[PDB]
Amino acid sequence: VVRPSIWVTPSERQTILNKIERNEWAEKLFLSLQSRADAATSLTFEERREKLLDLPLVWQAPTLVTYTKKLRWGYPREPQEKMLKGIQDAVDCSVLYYLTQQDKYATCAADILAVFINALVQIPVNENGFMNSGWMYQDDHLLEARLVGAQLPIIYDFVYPFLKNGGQVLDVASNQLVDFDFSAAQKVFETYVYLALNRGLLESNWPVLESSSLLHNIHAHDDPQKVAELLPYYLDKNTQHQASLAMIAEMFKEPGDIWPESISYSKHVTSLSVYLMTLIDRKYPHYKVGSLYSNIPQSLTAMYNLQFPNDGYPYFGDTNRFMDVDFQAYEMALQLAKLNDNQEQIAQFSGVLRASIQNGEYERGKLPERDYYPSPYILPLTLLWSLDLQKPQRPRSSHLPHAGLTIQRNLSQTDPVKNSLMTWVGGGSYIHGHASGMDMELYGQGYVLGIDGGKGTYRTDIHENYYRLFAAHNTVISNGASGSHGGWINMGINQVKTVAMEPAIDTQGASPNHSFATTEFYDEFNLVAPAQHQRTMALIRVNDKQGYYVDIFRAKSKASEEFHDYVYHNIGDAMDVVSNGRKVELAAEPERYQDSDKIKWEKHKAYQHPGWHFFKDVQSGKVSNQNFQVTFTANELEPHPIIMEAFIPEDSNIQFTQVSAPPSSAAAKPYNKKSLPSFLLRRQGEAWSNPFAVVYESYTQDDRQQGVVRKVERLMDDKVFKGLKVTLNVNGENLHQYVLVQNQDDDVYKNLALDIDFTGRFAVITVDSAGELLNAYIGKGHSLRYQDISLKTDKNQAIFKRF
Ligand SMILES: [Ca+2]
Ligand SMILES: [Ca+2]
Ligand SMILES: [Fe+3]
Ligand SMILES: [Mg+2]
Ligand SMILES: [Mn+2]
Repeated sequence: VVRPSIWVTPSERQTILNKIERNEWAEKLFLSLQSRADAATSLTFEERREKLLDLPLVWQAPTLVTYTKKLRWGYPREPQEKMLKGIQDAVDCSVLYYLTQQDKYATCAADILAVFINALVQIPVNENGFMNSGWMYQDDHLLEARLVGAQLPIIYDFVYPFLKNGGQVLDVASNQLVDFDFSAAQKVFETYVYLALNRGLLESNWPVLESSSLLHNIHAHDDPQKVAELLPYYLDKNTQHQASLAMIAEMFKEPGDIWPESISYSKHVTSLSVYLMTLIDRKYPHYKVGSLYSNIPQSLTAMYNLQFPNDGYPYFGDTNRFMDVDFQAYEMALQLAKLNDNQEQIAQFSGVLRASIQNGEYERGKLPERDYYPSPYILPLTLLWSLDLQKPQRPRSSHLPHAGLTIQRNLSQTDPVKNSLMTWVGGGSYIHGHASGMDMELYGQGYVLGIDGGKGTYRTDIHENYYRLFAAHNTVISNGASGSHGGWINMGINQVKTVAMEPAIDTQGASPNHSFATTEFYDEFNLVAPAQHQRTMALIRVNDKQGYYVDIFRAKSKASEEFHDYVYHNIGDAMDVVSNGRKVELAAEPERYQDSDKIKWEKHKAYQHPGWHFFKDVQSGKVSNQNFQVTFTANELEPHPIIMEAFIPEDSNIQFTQVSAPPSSAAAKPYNKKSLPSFLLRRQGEAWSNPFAVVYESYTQDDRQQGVVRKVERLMDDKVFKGLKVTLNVNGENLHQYVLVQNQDDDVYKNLALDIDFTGRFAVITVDSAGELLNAYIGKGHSLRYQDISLKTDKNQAIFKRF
């Protein structure tokens, strides 16, 4: 084997040198990396030994500190940071040696490597049979593979030319120059390969986390026949303790799929897989894993298309709202796409990179500081690999199957951050998922306002018995008892399924100002009686600055008695409620939700569904057929207050309750530490023929118009709900939108007073104050008649007409 071979080859060196000559960003990375290498080099022979005595030596060669069971990852912080400083110094110097061929760098790097190799071969491998037993980390191979195993073979691959041609290392014990122990290094590389294949979980992200150690140590074997004999155990052969790439790709079956957890956990699997795939296709041009498994790099775009207009992510499960763009993953996915002749990916990835350089989000010449995070050290590849390069729009609807998730977005032409509309609805069974039911979030005014209830500290009472349960989510609880079962630690719920939607995925709508999606969810694991749930949400844009959401939620239990609760949470520090325009009299009801506290919590096993005993400041009205208007006010996000209005129509036959929910981590700072204003609408009996209905609209209190929605009323056909009448006021003028909503694709609606006929599921009619038809939208339907006008639907059962 000619070396280096793993990250780079000798024949690539001038190409890299030329990129530094011709590109400012590359020279700046080179100079920063060189400044780190230089700090580790030594001027004198005594300083050479000093650097090795900085390592966590145990005193013929010394060993290193071993880790069993001021603390980091659960082990003494102090030796680990000495170790990691050493290892990463050595990688940086070994890259500077490749680039400059100055021996001062090779000697620094190989001295450190020699200390690791000579120490490890004296330490017994842990044969207590525990599946995550390691070597230096007697009880954590997973950690060791990320911190140590992946890095030693790289150093070796860069310093090999120096050592094979008579270079020597400083034997720290004797203070003598001595030959590198190549036989001992082979045994280290053999042992980390064995460990990756015979330690760890097989069905998990663990094999991916272990794959840099596996693939690097395979290629540091001195026999090319053995290298090729071992390579299949990354590419496509599994063991009891290791998934191959081919098996990992089964979790990216369809374009648009991602590693099936929450976004924050899912992102790491894409980062690492893209690195490993690029390594393979750089070195072995015939495998073309970037084509065979192009859904893996595609997960970058899949995640991009989930984002809100303010770059935040849907907060489903144990996740975060904001996560830095993974520019290193884009740099390598762009190289992978070039190697594999994938033009759509070339365009997208270079489009994200170019846009982020243009707007100053990505400083391509800035070398990140070492975080000493537990992941393979690949910082130098910024320079060594990234291509000389000489924003993509998100679709109106997106779907993510594993999370049962559907996005509707309607972007403004002007101030998109403030004025765009976006919702997602979802729910399903996956690791780091919640018993969310069929839940949702609502965007407005630069922020996610209708928010998921957040996450707690793992394994705590409030995390398992509130944050992960239904009452923490914008959904319906049925029979006071909606819950979960099986799957991941009894968190399992059924998938949310799409019934209909328009525009369909990755298409343009019939109408630029209208969309809807109807989804359904079986609340099978209810402690009292299963319930069927169905939800219709629509995004109605009135103009480039104003728009609103319609939320219709049906629930029906398989039982002769039932009740249902509709739950909404919204960021704020103030919440006000009126009914028929007047202040509501709410009575304190501190015990309302306390019966679920009688359920016995068994950690990791049984939970106090639905979690609402954790609400505070509980205050309830009477059963009412009056309307309600809730005003949420957030005073601490922007200089002017940000308002969400919720219009609950008359004849909803609900009891209104206001609560303060536990603080939510999905809320923008400083509200992540503040109580979360919330309401519940309780219906006695079924909630299907006359379902929950709410209209949401946001605005910023400097806004000229404030909100355009002024009234919301039910369209009722003999106790059966058929939609809503929304009264708008736009630049002083009154308009009416009739939002027609039926439960069957062939249902026929006749409203004699309005002179309307509609056959279909979802439509929206817009008329002026005199009743003139301005435009009509059929999202899913056959026929519409308003007065003397009649419309028919094209393909897809949708149409839009202006008059
Ligand atoms: Ca493994
Ligand atoms: Ca519905
Ligand atoms: Fe936000
Ligand atoms: Mg009341
Ligand atoms: Mn949640």
